[PDB]
Amino acid sequence: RKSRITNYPKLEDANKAGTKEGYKCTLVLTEGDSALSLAVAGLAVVGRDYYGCYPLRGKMLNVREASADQILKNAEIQAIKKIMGLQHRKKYEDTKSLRYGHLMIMTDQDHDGSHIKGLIINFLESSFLGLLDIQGFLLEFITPIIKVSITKPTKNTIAFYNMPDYEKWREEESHKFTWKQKYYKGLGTSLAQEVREYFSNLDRHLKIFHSLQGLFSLADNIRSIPNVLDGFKPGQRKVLYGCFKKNLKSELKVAQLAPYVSECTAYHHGEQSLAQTIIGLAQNFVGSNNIYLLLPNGAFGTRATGGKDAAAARYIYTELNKLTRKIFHPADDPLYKYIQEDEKTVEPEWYLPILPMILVNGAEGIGTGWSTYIPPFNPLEIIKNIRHLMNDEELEQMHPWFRGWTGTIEEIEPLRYRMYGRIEQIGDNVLEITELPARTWTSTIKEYLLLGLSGNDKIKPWIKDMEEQHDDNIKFIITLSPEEMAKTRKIGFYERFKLISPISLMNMVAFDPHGKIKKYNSVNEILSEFYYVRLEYYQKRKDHMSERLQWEVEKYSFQVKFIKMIIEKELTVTNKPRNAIIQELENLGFPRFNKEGKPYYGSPNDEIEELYGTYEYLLGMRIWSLTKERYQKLLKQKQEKETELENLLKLSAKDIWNTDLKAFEVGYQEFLQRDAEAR
Amino acid sequence: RKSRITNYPKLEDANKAGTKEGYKCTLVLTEGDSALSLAVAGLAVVGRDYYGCYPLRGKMLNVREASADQILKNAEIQAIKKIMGLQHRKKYEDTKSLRYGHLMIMTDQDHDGSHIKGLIINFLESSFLGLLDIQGFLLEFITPIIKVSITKPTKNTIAFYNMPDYEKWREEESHKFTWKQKYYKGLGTSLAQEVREYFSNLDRHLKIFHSLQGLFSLADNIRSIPNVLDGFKPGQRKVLYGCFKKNLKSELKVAQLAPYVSECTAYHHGEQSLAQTIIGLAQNFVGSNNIYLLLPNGAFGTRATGGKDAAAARYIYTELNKLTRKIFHPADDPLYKYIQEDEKTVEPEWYLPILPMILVNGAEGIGTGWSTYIPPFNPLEIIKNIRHLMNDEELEQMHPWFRGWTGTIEEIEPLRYRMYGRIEQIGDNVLEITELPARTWTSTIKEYLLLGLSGNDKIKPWIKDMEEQHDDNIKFIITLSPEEMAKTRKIGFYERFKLISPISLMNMVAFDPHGKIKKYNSVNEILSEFYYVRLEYYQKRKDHMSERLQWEVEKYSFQVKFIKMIIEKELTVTNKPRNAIIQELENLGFPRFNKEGKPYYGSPNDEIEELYGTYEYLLGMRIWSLTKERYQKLLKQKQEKETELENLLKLSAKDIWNTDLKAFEVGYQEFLQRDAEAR
Repeated sequence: RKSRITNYPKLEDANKAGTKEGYKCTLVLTEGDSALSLAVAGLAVVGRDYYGCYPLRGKMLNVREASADQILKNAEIQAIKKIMGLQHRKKYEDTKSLRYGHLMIMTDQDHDGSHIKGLIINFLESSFLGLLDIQGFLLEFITPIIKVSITKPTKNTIAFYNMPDYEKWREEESHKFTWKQKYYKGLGTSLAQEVREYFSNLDRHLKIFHSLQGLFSLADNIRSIPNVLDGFKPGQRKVLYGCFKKNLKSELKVAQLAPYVSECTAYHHGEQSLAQTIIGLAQNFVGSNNIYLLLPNGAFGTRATGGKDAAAARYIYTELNKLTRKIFHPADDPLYKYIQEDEKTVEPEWYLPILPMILVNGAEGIGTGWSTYIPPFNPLEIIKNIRHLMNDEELEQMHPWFRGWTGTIEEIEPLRYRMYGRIEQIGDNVLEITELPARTWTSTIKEYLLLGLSGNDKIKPWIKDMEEQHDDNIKFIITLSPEEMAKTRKIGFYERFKLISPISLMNMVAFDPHGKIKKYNSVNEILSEFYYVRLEYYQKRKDHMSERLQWEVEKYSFQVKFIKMIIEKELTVTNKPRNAIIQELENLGFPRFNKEGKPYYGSPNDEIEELYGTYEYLLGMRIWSLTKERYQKLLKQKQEKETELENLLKLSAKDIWNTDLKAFEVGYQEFLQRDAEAR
Repeated sequence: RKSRITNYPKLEDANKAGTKEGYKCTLVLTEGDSALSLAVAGLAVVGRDYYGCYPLRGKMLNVREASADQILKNAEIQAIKKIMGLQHRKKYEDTKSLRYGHLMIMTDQDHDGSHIKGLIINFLESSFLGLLDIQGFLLEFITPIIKVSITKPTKNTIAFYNMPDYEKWREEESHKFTWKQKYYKGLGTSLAQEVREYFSNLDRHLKIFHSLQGLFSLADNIRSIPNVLDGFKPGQRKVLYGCFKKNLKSELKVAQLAPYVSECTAYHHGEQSLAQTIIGLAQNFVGSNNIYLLLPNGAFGTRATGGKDAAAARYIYTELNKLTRKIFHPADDPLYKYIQEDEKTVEPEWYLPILPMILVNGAEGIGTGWSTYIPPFNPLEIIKNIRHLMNDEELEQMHPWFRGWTGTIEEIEPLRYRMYGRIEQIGDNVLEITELPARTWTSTIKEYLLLGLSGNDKIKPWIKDMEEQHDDNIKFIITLSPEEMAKTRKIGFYERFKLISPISLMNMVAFDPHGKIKKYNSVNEILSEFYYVRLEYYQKRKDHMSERLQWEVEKYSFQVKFIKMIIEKELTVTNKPRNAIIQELENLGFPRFNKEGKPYYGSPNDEIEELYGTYEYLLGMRIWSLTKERYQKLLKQKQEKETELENLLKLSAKDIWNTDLKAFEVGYQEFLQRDAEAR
């Protein structure tokens, strides 16, 4: 699929330019005649498959400029655009929609005098500077600072382009070879060799940068609709589970996190997809996550664009939000059903936080046959309500709520709200917009305020002038003609400034506890479903804990019987073989105990492990444990452990749940403080 | 102490140029008028204390050259020499003897067109290119590729000069700040800001590079004369001891090794001094160490110069020579007397290798009142002789010997030899020199062959022509006039080519075993002194080993008594308090045992540790050890350990020594193979 350039006769297009691989192509722009020859020479070495070349010739005499001349510059810019496939990528995106993925400039013969480089960079900077940020989008031919030749271990040469590289090599590798350096300023009038070297080098590098790309009904809906309970979709669950797996207590790049997460969770989608998910989980601008479980340590996206301006995976870092473990309590980990794939086991079918994360953060998604949208709600409300269900009291009603947001929400019909921003009249014909309805991005407004200012076609402009003094808030100051101000009162200030947006609860759908796609009919319907299962699982947690305690109590009990039976001579071990002494133990009823501390009481015959245990807990004890103080202590422990077991059993599932909710409430106060403080 | 420049009117000398700190000064060389103004501007920011400036103006029209003109270049070079203080440092040295420690070039206004840079580098390369290798001796003004501004954590800017630096920062730090980049090509006609930035940056860097400098009778002789026994001087002993301390089984830079060695051995001399010592210990060219204990992994110096051409400490690496531990046997470490300083303990008073290292490698040194020189000898001879002393047979005589060398040695009077290289007449009037007397450096010959070729004053030239085809050997091919060839037969081929050097044993001095400065009167006098002490220490080693075995035998013995006394009911522990049960143990005679395994038999009263021990070896045993199989095993171990002890006691000190010599002989065969193989 070759998009082809027809209007530019002087272009020598790459064979793959404008195709699926166009992003992998470099368009070599040359300045003046000599630059071109050199380009061509470098070109011969690398092939015309991934390299295009277009010349912008000229020069003339002097370095001067006073009488102007831009008919040229304008058109030169046009060429680069058409040729590279610009005006074809949406700002903030990546390189895929372009004819060329790079732009190399060749400036030469005279002083750097790149009337180009300046212009190129300049225009790049005021037109689609988002490109200008991409790794090595912009390239420039430069000659090596030092060349190195190696005689022995093998036979090859190394070209360095700056001291740091040379120096790091000299300190870390030089010693492993016999070599001599060759400071650069040993050339006549032929950069041909050096341009060939540059290209050879560049191609060798890009061949590596670009090698690093890091019926349908069920599959889609699964990956597209969240599971109520934890509010995740498989992709997010894998990240969370992954973070819990390696202990995420200190940051690491999201680009290092993604491969780890994919590895341990056999993710079948782009590593780029995961990194995106990690970023989503960490976003914290007003209108994203009410509680971000992942901490955005870097440019993770900003309110102005809704997070598409997030930086690249290799420059940003995340970590577990300190609060995340107070929501997804570690004590429930052993209760989950970890899905099996090949011979691994991955993330749970679902997690069960102490509060319905699906209502805390909300969710949105479109899959085949099914669609969803649940706005976010105030955690503090969710809790007051979980407590109502707990004390069997009527549930209070919950209305969408956004962290850090300050507009106002109003319910019209149940299941439907209208969300308002804020616009005051600060002076006779000067309006100050101090809030936008949540999820309405700061730019989408500016864009529209700009179209009503410099009224670009469609229909007549209508703003005298607009100013933007955004601090960490939103403050657009609008000034209108006495005639337009009064026209806005007729249509309505909020409606005209697009300061209203609706919130529909008409489509709250998510997989219920047994994989079935359900459409809930109320916040409260969702909260209850969750409450019942969560309550059950708190029982499951209690049981799991009491059982370990039970086994401990059992082990100490038998250690006491044993020592007693020995101390007051009813059991003698002094001599007699192994088998005899272990069988005789089985007969007296003493259980074996494996390494997890699980007791076993049956016949260990046939093929006999860790499946049964041993009497190591008895015979492996020290001689010291037959003495008085030790034995007394042994009894003291048995009793303290029995007491520990009782005490636990005296707590209701709800007692525990609430012990957890409280802990969260504390941490959530801290979380909100820290979150606002950084704003 | 300011050496002052008088003949160069246009020089603006640094206030500290030509002083003790001259090495810390940068002489900014400028090209053309505009370069100078810019230099001056950069100069204003950094001060004239450490920066000098000299202009080489000119330009003219074109880029052409055909009719020549070098009266200029010649003199321009002269200026740089005088000004920098060149012709004043001996090749291979360092920067200390110069007026200026750096040379920065400022090239500007036109195309790089540095008629200078080329010339500068060129002349640097064919005159004292040793300088050209020093870290940042040569500097060049360059403009930043990207500037970065930081708003928040603090407030500062960062200038990057190459992608790698920017990129490493972007990936490792960017995320910790709010910042925006600023691609460079945003300037009018004023590099003034950029030149100020460069200087500011450069000064900031050099202020760090140069901050990193890493009666007398007793002190001197101690640090100057080796101790026979190990053949070291305190400095070398500290390095060896240091290497033994951290386990040197994989390489690390000698610049990382030195600080470690100094730290753990409280070295009171320059870290630069140590690095030198480490290098000396690792050298392996023909004529250095017969056995290098430290492995030279990098340019550690070459035969051609006698090792002064060694690279810098930060680029080379060492490690323990695999054989080193077969010479300095680990089992003797506990027998040494480790000197105490402050509250540490350092290296031994001396080490005691299995063979007199002082004869293997030899030594040389000059201190106050005393002087020394002991050539190297063949390890294989030293051993045959140690064995003679062992079987009480007459010692054979030993003559100096060099590893990898191939000349010939002849004794004239006892205590004096003449060492010959090798020179054959390969054709009628063509001589081929294939060996130089050991310790006669490949360059000192070439230098003298060059003075006899292009007979530079003194007296008439005498070689028709000379060729140098050195592979990993030495091959100077000399061609002489029929008249000169016959004149060389009169003076003697070897004498005329300087192919003879004497080796005097007239001054073999080193500290003897009790610190006294002794002058030995024979190789054999030295070998014997050593033999007697080494033999004693092998006894000491035997004792030390037998004692640990004894204690093991003692411990097992008492464990057996205990279990027996319990199993056949003569001792009961089942109940009774601690104190009672431990005192009753003391009465039965059972010793306590500390953590090193040393038994104690006395009353542990008063202030009672690790000074006495406990009965943990008894009571801490498992209940399992009272059963039959365990007890049987316990007896089996006691017996095997008793047998182990006996067997050891059946070996004479000599038996052990020889078991060690043999191990060495194997490793030394491997060492020689590996050493030649790499040549």
